[PDB]
Amino acid sequence: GDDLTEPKELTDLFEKAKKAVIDRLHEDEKALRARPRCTADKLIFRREYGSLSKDERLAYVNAVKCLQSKPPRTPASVAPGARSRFDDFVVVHIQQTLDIHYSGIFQAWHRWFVYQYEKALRDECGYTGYQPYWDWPKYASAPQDSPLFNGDPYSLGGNGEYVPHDGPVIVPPEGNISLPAGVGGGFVRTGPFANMTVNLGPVGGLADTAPGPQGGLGYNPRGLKRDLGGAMNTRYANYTTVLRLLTQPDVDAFRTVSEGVPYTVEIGPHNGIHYTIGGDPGGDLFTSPGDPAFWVHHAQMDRVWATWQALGLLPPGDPDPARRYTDLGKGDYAHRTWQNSPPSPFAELSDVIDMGYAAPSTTIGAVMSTTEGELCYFYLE
Ligand SMILES: *[C@@H]1O[C@H](CO)[C@@H](O[C@@H]2O[C@H](CO)[C@@H](O)[C@H](O)[C@H]2NC(C)=O)[C@H](O)[C@H]1NC(C)=O
Ligand SMILES: *[C@@H]1O[C@H](CO)[C@@H](O)[C@H](O)[C@H]1NC(C)=O
Ligand SMILES: *[C@@H]1O[C@H](CO)[C@@H](O)[C@H](O)[C@H]1NC(C)=O
Ligand SMILES: [Cu+2]
Ligand SMILES: [Cu+2]
Repeated sequence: GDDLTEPKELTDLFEKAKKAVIDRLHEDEKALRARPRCTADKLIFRREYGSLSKDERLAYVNAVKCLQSKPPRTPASVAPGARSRFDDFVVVHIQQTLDIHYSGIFQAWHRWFVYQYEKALRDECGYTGYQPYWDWPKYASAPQDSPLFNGDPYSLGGNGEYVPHDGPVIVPPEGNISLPAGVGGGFVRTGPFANMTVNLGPVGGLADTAPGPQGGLGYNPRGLKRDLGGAMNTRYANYTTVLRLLTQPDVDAFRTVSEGVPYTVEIGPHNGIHYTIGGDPGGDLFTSPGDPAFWVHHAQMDRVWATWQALGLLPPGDPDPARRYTDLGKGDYAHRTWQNSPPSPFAELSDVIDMGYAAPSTTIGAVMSTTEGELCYFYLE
């Protein structure tokens, strides 16, 4: 209804944000030349998956397949199940999952993760485009019918086949929250990732999968499963969710909407979309990058963060327009530990983003702006 229709208020926020980025890049380029790594000349825009041509979609799909057929950098002793460069990215996410969620590094870490995946597609696999994004609210009633997941030759593969199952149950550790099922739950049998082989994980057990060998870093080849449906997507990632997210006053409020409140009914669009993918390995937070769907999800997470950061450049807008480019927050998610359990120092801009064997490491500070450091991109509506 309301929540499944794109309000003009939201369309305007994306437009104001892109204009702020372009105006600021013009000025910054001139200031630097007067005495430049990113310019409005060099700026690329990541695109909405369904906006790409069939050829552009096919180029993306084939680059991903290429990365799944390139030999790994991860030593066999570190991850016996890593067979490919694609698996190298799964390995580092598995290794660091307990540190890089509900922590100060989460957004910066995942931004650089997506950038390094995109870079490997381009530099190692000859991809000529950029990482597309999953516009969550655009297909919320039926993501399995979208160009991302319709099972056509330009998709990332279809839904898992229907298998009767209950939605996931969140059990608070030392009341229970039952979430709605999608309309899949079995093996993906359509599109380019029909019968895709998943090598690593799961780290957790899933409904139909035992925890994988060597804590999910061993070799466990098995079919891709998904449980796409509108129930989780609609409930947790609609146009009202995105408008609420972009209108938050600071990073701690932003991330409370985005990442939810653990062991409550409000899981946020980040976990909402993870559960929307569901299946195997999407149901396992550790191994979630083992589904190509992960990357269009995290490109959207990055897009909403980068948009929100740019909205800070407007007149009040933040008094210090640099604030959203420097502020890692002061709340429960702003520390070097998951929800600050156990209590740990605040995340700092000087903190290392460790990409393990997958890719070069950097600092949080180096990735706070999509048009600074090595980064020169934004997003197109
Ligand atoms: C769109 O997303 C928002 C969450 O981002 C949903 O909001 C909540 O809905 C229930 C309504 O029954 C309330 O009890 C909660 O207080 C609301 N949560 C928040 C965080 O506002 C909204 O329901 C979603 N729309 C649809 C159609 O599911
Ligand atoms: C919560 O769910 C778990 C497993 O899903 C179950 O074993 C446990 O008993 C449940 N607790 C209650 C009070 O329902
Ligand atoms: C996928 O695997 C099934 C079950 O092994 C097989 O029968 C089917 O032909 C395969 N489909 C594709 C598109 O490869
Ligand atoms: Cu993650
Ligand atoms: Cu994630």
